Amino acid sequence: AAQTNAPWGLARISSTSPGTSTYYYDESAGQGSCVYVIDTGIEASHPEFEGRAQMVKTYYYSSRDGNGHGTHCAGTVGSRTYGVAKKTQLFGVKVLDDNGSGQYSTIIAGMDFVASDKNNRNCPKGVVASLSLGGGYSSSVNSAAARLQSSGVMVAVAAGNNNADARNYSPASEPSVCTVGASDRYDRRSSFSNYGSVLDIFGPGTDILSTWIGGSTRSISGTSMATPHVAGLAAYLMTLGKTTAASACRYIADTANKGDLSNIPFGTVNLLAYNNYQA
Ligand SMILES: [Ca+2]
Ligand SMILES: [Ca+2]
Repeated sequence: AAQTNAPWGLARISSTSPGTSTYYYDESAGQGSCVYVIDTGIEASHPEFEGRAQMVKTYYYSSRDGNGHGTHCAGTVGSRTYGVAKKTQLFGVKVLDDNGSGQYSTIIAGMDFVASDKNNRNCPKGVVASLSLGGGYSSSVNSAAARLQSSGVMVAVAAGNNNADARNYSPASEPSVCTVGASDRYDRRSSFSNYGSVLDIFGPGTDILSTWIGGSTRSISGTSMATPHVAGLAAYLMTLGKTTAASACRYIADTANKGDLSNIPFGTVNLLAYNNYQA
């Protein structure tokens, strides 16, 4: 399958080189995988989800995404037009309020929820969790992300938007999950992207077009936007049987575009998520 005039990020993850416009992907497109988007929620009604998205848990008064962040992330994972894994099943877990903020306890609860809830779902190709969120280092938040990973969920988490070492941010600093830095369309590290040794992989993070609340779309920047590319790429590659939840992060790093990024500090991986698709 080839999506012409795709969002630059989708084109980037299916190309060895920047500046392409077509997203090339196996037509399986993450069919049979599940991705939990642990965020502000998902406007499941958005036509771009094609009925493949549903809210499964909220920790606030409504399951409704009143922010747009979660819908944007979910769109990058598996919307028809803006998603890496265009046939994956999306599950919204609303751990962030409609201002996009969430208590650590709530975020931990959402990770514990996914670890259990996946046992109730039909995800024959495996389960991914996209955590486009974070704050200061928390051993309990890292431990929660480690548990979700250990339960057999491919956990992708944002490195963070601090232009600092991800070691001081959670769950970014949890070694066992897939910590995702952001790149721009010119193969630069995104100016805001966290770095450091704990980063596993970069994904497109700057000026990422995706779904938004009210059935709309918008372009926003963040390691929050890079994370769902990797989460979507994990769902995609697990559907193809190329990797498992336990090994997807390592597989994505092993199969990444190596050395394509600029402004990569010494000790940070120079690896950009890449689907290695050959028609
Ligand atoms: Ca290259
Ligand atoms: Ca890691």
